[PDB]
Amino acid sequence: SSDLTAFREHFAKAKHIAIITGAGVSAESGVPTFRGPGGFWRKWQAQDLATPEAFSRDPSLVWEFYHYRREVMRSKMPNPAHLAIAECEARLGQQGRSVVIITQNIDELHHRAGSKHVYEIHGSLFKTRCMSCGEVKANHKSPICPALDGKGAPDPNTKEARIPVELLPRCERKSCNGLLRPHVVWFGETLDSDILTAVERELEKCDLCLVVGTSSIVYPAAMFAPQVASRGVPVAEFNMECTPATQRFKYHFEGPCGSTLPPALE
Amino acid sequence: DLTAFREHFAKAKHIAIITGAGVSAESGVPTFRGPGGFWRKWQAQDLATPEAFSRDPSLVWEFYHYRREVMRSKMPNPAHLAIAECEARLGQQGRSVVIITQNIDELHHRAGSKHVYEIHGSLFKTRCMSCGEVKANHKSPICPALDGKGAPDPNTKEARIPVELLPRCERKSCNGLLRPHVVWFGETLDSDILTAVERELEKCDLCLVVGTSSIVYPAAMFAPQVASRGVPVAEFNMECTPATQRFKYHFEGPCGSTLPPALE
Amino acid sequence: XVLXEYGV
Ligand SMILES: [Zn+2]
Ligand SMILES: [Zn+2]
Repeated sequence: SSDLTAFREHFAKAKHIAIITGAGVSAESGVPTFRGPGGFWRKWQAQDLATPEAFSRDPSLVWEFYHYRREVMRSKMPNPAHLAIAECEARLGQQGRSVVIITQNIDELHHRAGSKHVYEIHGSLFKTRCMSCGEVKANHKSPICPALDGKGAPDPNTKEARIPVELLPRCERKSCNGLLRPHVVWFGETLDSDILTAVERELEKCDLCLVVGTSSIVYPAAMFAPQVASRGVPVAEFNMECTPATQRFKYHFEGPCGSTLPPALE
Repeated sequence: DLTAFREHFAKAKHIAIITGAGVSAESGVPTFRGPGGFWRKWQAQDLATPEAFSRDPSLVWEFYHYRREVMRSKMPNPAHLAIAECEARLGQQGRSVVIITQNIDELHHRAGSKHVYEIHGSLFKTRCMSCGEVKANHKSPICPALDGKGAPDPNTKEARIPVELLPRCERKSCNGLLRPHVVWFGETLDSDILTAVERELEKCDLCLVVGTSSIVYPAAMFAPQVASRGVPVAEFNMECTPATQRFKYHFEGPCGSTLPPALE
Repeated sequence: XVLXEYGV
């Protein structure tokens, strides 16, 4: 279903909405993500750096990469989708209607548009995990620590900061003083069972699901949208992936989220 | 030069940003000036007047009902936010940031700017013609009678609503007629607001004009006051910037692109 | 009071 006003009448009726966001939405805000063909960082793509070994084996470098990613958000704003959502969540909640975001992104852009009931399933750039004791605090410090101050430059040529580990960000609860890592899911790391249970609950409650800047048919959207669609809850995709005629779910809404979504949710 | 601007911004401690309708336009908001700027059979100039209201409130309210509804799909652009965020970020460090705006669409408010001056009032505020009360109103529709009226097509029949059924003063001790709390053609601005602005500008040590230029109303009432103290003023707009006679900080091109780099 | 657009 191409048809708009059809979707709008579920949206009218529906009372627990669950919106899944892919990195399409992040991309629409200018956010780089270092998989795409031309998107390297110095000599490497994300695949090289976003791993537990890479961290064990060269934290100076990994932290540079991540320091840079944190800083780039400083110029990158939430696009109209990020907001329509936040606003719709707020507007609906007023009328006792539930709206939750489930997101593959890690850039806190929903948080910044002001969405509240949000699930960052890959964790977040602006959250830190102590390697020693396991503590999780938010961190928006820029720089996260002195040693990285204006490091992490993206040019092939750039010398490595090569910071000694003791000077990388540490657990300020000095009862520990362990090393911190970005509280994100890396390649070859499984998702937090706590979070999935909560999501599983949330989805089970929902009576309308939106997939945004991604498609139902690929990991990890495919863990969710199917489960709910399979019970006859309608699913609506809003993306720029063509996703050929047969692979579109109930309602497809092709083209940029920022354009497509605010009309839909108003 | 960019990095020149950046070092005032670093040093500066009371910033005052004036926004034109350029920023509103960058969010897809219509603004009814010249080249293709009509609503049904009329331009703004015809409808945005006290007489037009006296003489045909059904119609005026249609126009305004429509404008209220369009905001439902129109989001704040990156400027609206960089500002809001910069205001907030700076305030944290005890640094002052105020918006002074010719726009009436509450888009700064929605990006989350706080210390804001809506000098033309707002679409989502109402003034009772009888008792004079000013309350906010985001109801959609503002009243039943207008429900899905105000369509923008030349051809569209007029809703032709009887005045008693237009929006009224809910304080039924009065039940007067409401009008949009907006400044219309041939109406003076609130002296109270200007005093506060005049204060605010006099305190500022960096001024930004955004999606408009210093040389036209309303910016031109203010930019002098601050420029005359040697405070630097920076335009961010679409107006082209001739050979030879480039200003000290013009930043040509869309605010959404230009500004967030500038403010980070 | 200041007219809107200085009268125009
Ligand atoms: Zn620790
Ligand atoms: Zn009244």
